[PDB]
Amino acid sequence: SLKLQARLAADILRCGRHRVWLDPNEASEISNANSRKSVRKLIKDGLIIRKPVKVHSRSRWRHMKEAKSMGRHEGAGRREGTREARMPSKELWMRRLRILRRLLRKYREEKKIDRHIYRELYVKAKGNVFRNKRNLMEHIHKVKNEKKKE
Amino acid sequence: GRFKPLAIKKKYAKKLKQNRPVPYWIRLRTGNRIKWNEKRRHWRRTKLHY
Amino acid sequence: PRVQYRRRMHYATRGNRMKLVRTPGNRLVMQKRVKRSQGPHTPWVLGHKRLAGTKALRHTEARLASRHEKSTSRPYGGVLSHEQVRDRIVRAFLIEEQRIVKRA
Amino acid sequence: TKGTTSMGQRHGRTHILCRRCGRNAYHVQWERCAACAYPRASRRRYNWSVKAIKRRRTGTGRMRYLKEVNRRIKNHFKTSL
RNA sequence: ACUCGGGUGGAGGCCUGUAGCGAUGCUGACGUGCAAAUCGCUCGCAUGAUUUGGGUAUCGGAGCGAAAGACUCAUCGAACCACCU
RNA sequence: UGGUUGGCGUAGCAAAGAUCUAACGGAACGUUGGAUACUGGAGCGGGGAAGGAUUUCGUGCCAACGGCACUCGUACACGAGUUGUUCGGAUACUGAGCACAACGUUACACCGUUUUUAGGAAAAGGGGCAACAGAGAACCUGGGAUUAUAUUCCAAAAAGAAAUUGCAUG
RNA sequence: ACUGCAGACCGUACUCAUCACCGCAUCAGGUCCCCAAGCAUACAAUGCUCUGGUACAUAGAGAAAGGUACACUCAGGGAAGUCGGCAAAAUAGAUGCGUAAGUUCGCAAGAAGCAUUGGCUCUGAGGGCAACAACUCAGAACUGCUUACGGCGGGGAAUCCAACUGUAUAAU
RNA sequence: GGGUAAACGGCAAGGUAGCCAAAUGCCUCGUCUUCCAAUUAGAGACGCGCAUGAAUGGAUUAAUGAGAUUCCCUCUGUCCCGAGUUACUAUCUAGCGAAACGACAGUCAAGGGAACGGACUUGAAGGGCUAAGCGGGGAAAGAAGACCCUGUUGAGUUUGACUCCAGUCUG
RNA sequence: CGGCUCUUCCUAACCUAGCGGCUAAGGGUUGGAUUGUUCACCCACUGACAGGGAACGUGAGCUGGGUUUAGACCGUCGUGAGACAG
RNA sequence: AACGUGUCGCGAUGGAUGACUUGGCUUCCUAUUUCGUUGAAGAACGCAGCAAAGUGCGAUAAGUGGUAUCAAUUGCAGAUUACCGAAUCUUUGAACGCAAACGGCGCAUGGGAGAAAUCCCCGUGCAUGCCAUAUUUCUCAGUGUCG
RNA sequence: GUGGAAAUGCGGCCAGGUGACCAAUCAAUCCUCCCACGGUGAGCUUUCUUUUCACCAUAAUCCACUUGGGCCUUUCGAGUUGUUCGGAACGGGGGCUCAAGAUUGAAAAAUGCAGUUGUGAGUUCUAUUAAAGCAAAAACCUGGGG
RNA sequence: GGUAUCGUGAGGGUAGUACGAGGUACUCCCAUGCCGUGCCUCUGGUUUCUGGAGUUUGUCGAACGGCAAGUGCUCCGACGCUAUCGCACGGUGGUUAGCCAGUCCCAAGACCAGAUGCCCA
RNA sequence: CACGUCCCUCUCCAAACGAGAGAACAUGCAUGGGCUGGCAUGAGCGCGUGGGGCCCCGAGGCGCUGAACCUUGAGGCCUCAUGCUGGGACU
Ligand SMILES: [Mg+2]
Ligand SMILES: [Mg+2]
Ligand SMILES: [Mg+2]
Ligand SMILES: [Mg+2]
Ligand SMILES: [Mg+2]
Ligand SMILES: [Mg+2]
Ligand SMILES: [Mg+2]
Ligand SMILES: [Mg+2]
Ligand SMILES: [Mg+2]
Ligand SMILES: [Mg+2]
Ligand SMILES: [Mg+2]
Ligand SMILES: [Mg+2]
Ligand SMILES: [Mg+2]
Ligand SMILES: [Mg+2]
Ligand SMILES: [Mg+2]
Ligand SMILES: [Mg+2]
Ligand SMILES: [Mg+2]
Ligand SMILES: [Mg+2]
Ligand SMILES: [Mg+2]
Ligand SMILES: [Mg+2]
Ligand SMILES: [Mg+2]
Ligand SMILES: [Mg+2]
Ligand SMILES: [Mg+2]
Ligand SMILES: [Mg+2]
Ligand SMILES: [Mg+2]
Ligand SMILES: [Mg+2]
Ligand SMILES: [Mg+2]
Ligand SMILES: [Mg+2]
Ligand SMILES: [Mg+2]
Ligand SMILES: [Mg+2]
Ligand SMILES: [Mg+2]
Ligand SMILES: [Mg+2]
Ligand SMILES: [Mg+2]
Ligand SMILES: [Mg+2]
Ligand SMILES: [Mg+2]
Ligand SMILES: [Mg+2]
Ligand SMILES: [Mg+2]
Ligand SMILES: [Mg+2]
Ligand SMILES: [Mg+2]
Ligand SMILES: [Mg+2]
Ligand SMILES: [Zn+2]
Repeated sequence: SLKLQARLAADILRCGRHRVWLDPNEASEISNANSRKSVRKLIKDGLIIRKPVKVHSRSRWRHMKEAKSMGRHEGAGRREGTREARMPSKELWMRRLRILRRLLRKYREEKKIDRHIYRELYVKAKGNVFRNKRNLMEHIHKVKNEKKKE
Repeated sequence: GRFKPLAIKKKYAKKLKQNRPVPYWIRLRTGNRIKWNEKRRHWRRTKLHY
Repeated sequence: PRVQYRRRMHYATRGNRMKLVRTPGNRLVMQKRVKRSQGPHTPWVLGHKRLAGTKALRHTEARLASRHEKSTSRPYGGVLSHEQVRDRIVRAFLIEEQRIVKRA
Repeated sequence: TKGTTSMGQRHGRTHILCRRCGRNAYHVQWERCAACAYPRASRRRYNWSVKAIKRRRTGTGRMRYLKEVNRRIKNHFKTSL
């Protein structure tokens, strides 16, 4: 009845009882292992072993994580969530606007664009008159060539 | 839990060492009446609510 | 890794904030997160602003800190913003100069 | 749910042991004893309950000194010099 | 004259709904029960007059009540204990 | 009031899915291995408060109890076990509050105010209490350290490393 | 700076729960706090899984009637049942359309109502830092359906009452 | 003597605006219309309103509602009209093991009778013991009927009952 | 109270049968709208939709709509608490 | 047959009964009979070689001392009984230095250990009210009365 | 006492501050999680699998030293995801300072473990209603004055 | 006396009913309804043959194969059970429509000296 | 003790349990086969959206393939083939 050692093995294997393995074939030598120091002798001595944690593979998932990248498993039937839960409008607006405010800020820093037009666009960027970076990227180009002519 | 005034710990300590079977040799005295301890307590039954 | 409290207290109050901490022994261990105080401020009636030369020492360690860690070496140094001192140095001077004129 | 399910709602103590009587009758919130009336100097004692007067009167305890002074009055307080 | 787009923002005794707090219906189970009021599903509220621990205050011809004579230790159209009895 | 009875070996012991196997043990359910499921992180997880107060742990035991059984038990018996300058609490905060004092009232203090018609300093407004979730609060890890405690134990290479309080010392 | 000595008190085990507390019990009830993984998913819903835990809820054999169920299915009909659509079914996610009366102009509204939705192989879009990073949306062919988890509103038209959220006879 | 009804209330004044067989209408299922094959229902009108009506608030109201109510679509085992399957029970076993109840019992028909017998009269049945059901009877059990009445019994509430007592105010 | 469910018995017979009103208790006597109902009245079928008893058959069979205690609303009554077989 | 019924004989369950009674109840009496700030009663915690309770006691702890008495106590072991003067009498409690679900904390006094003093233990005092007194006649306060 | 033009750096009483008080969000770290790489161990292995799983740890304390804010100075734009801001000083250059944080190292590899970093996500911590405005105090700090 | 077998049948139960069409105004036909007694070939329903397939999420490293989702879900699905939702069947004699007997159902506590088989230490 | 009945055991037209029907060395049971059915074309290897540098990746598709599997079990068929084979109670 080596229920004590199993208490002990689990503690000094630094795991649960579920993982510790008391050798079925040598219950008696395990049986007289009253001290943690006795059991530690049994652990090096191989009567007691910690089993590896039961596997929980991600290979099904990583293979899925490939297919999702390629757009698999994406469509209408595969969507529980509202389009806003599934990807927040505030999340897009921040990203969109942090990006615009940064590019306006990059040109103002290299002065590709006037410190004047920066307000002209910093404030239009906030009214999403610019869908993208390259929408603003070309507006800065065409808001500027209009100046180049004069 | 942990908390106990020592006065309560002294009392549970009191009732704890008081919670003992009668000595065997006491029953062998002349004119003895006692057999079992009539004041055995069990935590799961009588409560020493302190 | 799930953690539990180590100090005898066990409530998620503001004064009992804790920090999860992987240890050298590869334990993951909650540690008391210090009850940081904001530091010295100019007085509440003067807009209550954090002072510049002063550290936000907890008074538990403020006793052991150097004196100038909690002040600047200016008049009212641990008490007033520099503008607040200058407000007075002007207001002391200019107000007395009008009174000195009201004798005439 | 006034029965067994509200018995679980009750969690505190009204009374802890008294410093005098040792009864679990010390109302912790009104720091007094329901039994001895402690901290009041004069101990609680009612004639409508003599079963309780009798229960805690003198002779109920050791009468630790009173045995000594009783023996002395009986012996005229005889004394060695 | 201050309106029509579009975004932004995150308001509300706002909505759906967890937890939690309830408790409508089945007049379901149980009904000498698991239970001296419970179980199941259903359902209601769930940012608020919310829920909740500790502490503290207010009670018996009294207390407390968004008021049902409700609740005040399974006791309330007057608790419980003892006593008169 | 005690005992006994029929009903009656009956009504039932049907909520939460679950055990199987071999080996061993034993006088005959446990233990281990394997298998199989379950919980499914708002857990039949790991720590605490209240509450409980020895239930802890080991050995033994299984008479009684664990509504079946037990070889097992939170049961029984015996022996153990809880280690702190730093954790929490007090020392040492105040809070809703409370109440000693005094004073007043009451046939009566077991009432009330909570400062007292009041000389409250002993070397302007008396004393105290009231929070283990508020304020305060000097310590960390490693351990081969237990049957059972550890931020508490470890020993001179303190495994070690700190911070901190008091006094004193150059 | 240093060093030297000293650093006292009490708590400390265990529990915290379908057997350790309250409920006469190892009672399906009640009981504050903290930590809290992976996958699907909008998710602390739900399902399932590593870790940590369990395998304790008396068991066996077999499968009358009648029951209980957090079990279904039912031809044709479709509320005729009934006091009463009670109970059950039904709706259902997301996207795009579309949305009436009435209105205090907020709403009503998820009104209502159609519609598309898988798999797969592609495409497009959306950024960062200098001189590599997401993962949503969009589209396209091809192809598949037994319409095939879980979870998830039934709707409408009216009358009475109360304006609203709320409270409230613990145990009809 | 005066004032006061968003005092109690009425409709001294005689019910105004409204609204209704309304949760308020006896008559009554009112009458008409609408809904159906058919409607004591509903909705909408009507108003001889037993007994509507204005902060004892009147009317009307979008939104809200586990509120009452009617109908509709969908839907279905609600039903026609039940059938089949599941799992746990029940059933049988091993273990364990109550309770309620319990005068005594316990087949009926007639009769009589405290006026509906298990005991009596006269007939008719009935071998005994069982197991599972069952729910007709045992006026089965449950609790000295919560109904009602009685008592020179209670308590709660009310009050312009009797008797008072504080409070208030006045002197 | 009612229904539902199930059985049963009667006949001053509704249908059916035999007669010429009589005999005849045999077997049968519908499905629905309103309403708790019974009852009534309607719609439809039907050969017909007869009337009754069985503790106004039948609640340890159910259902709980009626009656329906406490909650509440209205009308009327009441100075009021409260009453109303409304 | 069986079950069931019944008689009898034994036996179990049960605990009446009878006898017993170091208990109660009631009556009567006696006296050098009436607690406590010199810490009472009550409560707590402890003390025996094995001792939980009860009793006894209080860190001098089922007792120390005095007295009488005697040879025991007695479950085992091991080498008393009765009374009463001297003491002992822990934490508390009117409880009183301040508190108190704290075996907490003071101030002053003396001691102790100790130690590189700080810490630590201990004893005693330290509540309020009131009366007396300041016996070598304490220190004071009052726009009280005067001087 | 003292440096610095300045922001500021270093070496009884009185008044002020800390105590001290907000949902969220944003950001940083924390943490957890994922991925990539690399090692190490284990497992699958009929077939297939440069594969699946696990692990790759870094304590307080101390020492040197990017983001957000305040400020100094000097010579219509600024700004946030967002309801702002600016001669009562915006922006730009340099500086100061606070708050987090990073890295350098001491601890500390004599430990752990067993026979590596980095990268992504989440978590974490540090306005609104308001006729609601969202404790106190000791301790402690700093000053003014002495 | 056992055991067994075939029967007897006192007694008790007891049921068929209605409608319509044809044919000619009885007979005679032919369907149906209800009732009743069965049965399951067919047809429908039912699936825990979880049979076979498909399929969703989780999971087993993957394919295969599974597995979990309290039978995951969808399709088909035998056996069986069952439906007026299928199908078969529902008979006479005698007395005064009744009624009785029979057929039909239980039938020896109706105690069958009915028969019969076997053994009767 | 006879005959025999019963139990145990096996089968099911029976069945809550008793009872019933049967068996009693028997194609009885067991697997297997054949069949009748069911489903619906297995595993495995060997035309195609495009894609990657002649092949590879590719859902789906094709071929072997009315295949695969299942088919008596609360109890389909076939003797077709092999396999395995009394004790107790009572009078
Ligand atoms: Mg306690
Ligand atoms: Mg109560
Ligand atoms: Mg409570
Ligand atoms: Mg809301
Ligand atoms: Mg809702
Ligand atoms: Mg009332
Ligand atoms: Mg039973
Ligand atoms: Mg699971
Ligand atoms: Mg144990
Ligand atoms: Mg014990
Ligand atoms: Mg206060
Ligand atoms: Mg305090
Ligand atoms: Mg605190
Ligand atoms: Mg501390
Ligand atoms: Mg432990
Ligand atoms: Mg512990
Ligand atoms: Mg817990
Ligand atoms: Mg208990
Ligand atoms: Mg989840
Ligand atoms: Mg959940
Ligand atoms: Mg159907
Ligand atoms: Mg209907
Ligand atoms: Mg109807
Ligand atoms: Mg009907
Ligand atoms: Mg419903
Ligand atoms: Mg509109
Ligand atoms: Mg309302
Ligand atoms: Mg209620
Ligand atoms: Mg009308
Ligand atoms: Mg009115
Ligand atoms: Mg509401
Ligand atoms: Mg009576
Ligand atoms: Mg009279
Ligand atoms: Mg009287
Ligand atoms: Mg009746
Ligand atoms: Mg009845
Ligand atoms: Mg003792
Ligand atoms: Mg004291
Ligand atoms: Mg570190
Ligand atoms: Mg067979
Ligand atoms: Zn007391």
